[PDB]
Amino acid sequence: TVAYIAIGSNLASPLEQVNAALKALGDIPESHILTVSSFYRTPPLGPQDQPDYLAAAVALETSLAPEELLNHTQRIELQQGRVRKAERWGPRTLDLDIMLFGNEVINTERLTVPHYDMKNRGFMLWPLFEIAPELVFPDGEMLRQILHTRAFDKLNKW
Repeated sequence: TVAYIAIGSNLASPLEQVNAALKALGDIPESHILTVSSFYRTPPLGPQDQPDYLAAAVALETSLAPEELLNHTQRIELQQGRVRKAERWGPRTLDLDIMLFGNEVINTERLTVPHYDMKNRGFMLWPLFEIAPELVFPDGEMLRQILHTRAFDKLNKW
C-alpha cells in the first residue's frame, strides 16, 4: 500500500532531525520509502518571526495495517523529537502525520485518514503534489484541481 506521510519540524536547524526521521521511516518493518519531496520552507504565523517550519512529503510503500503504521510514526516522533518546555501542551519538534493510506478512508478513535485538515494546508499539498501530481483523493477530488482552484501560495524550498 502507498502511504503518504507529512514531515514537519519547527527546529531552527531541522535538516539533521528531518534526515534522521527519514532514515527511521525507511527502516519501519514491512515498509520502504518510494520517494521524498523537496524540503520546503513554511513561513510562520505571527508577526514576531518564529523559526521557519520545514515541510516535506514521503511516499512509503508498506504492508502494515494503517494502525500499525501509526504505531511506528508515533514511536519515531517520541524517539526523534520532543515537546517544548515552554508549552508542555504544545507542538512537538518533529511531526510525522499520515496524510493518506492507499485509497482508504479511516475514521477510528485513534486515526482519521485522509488527514482531516490537509486540503486546507498548502504546506501539505504542495510537497505532496511534487511527488504525486496525479493523485486523486478517496472522495474523488483531484489534488491538481484543489491546488488550481484554491490557489495556495507556493512554498519556497528550504
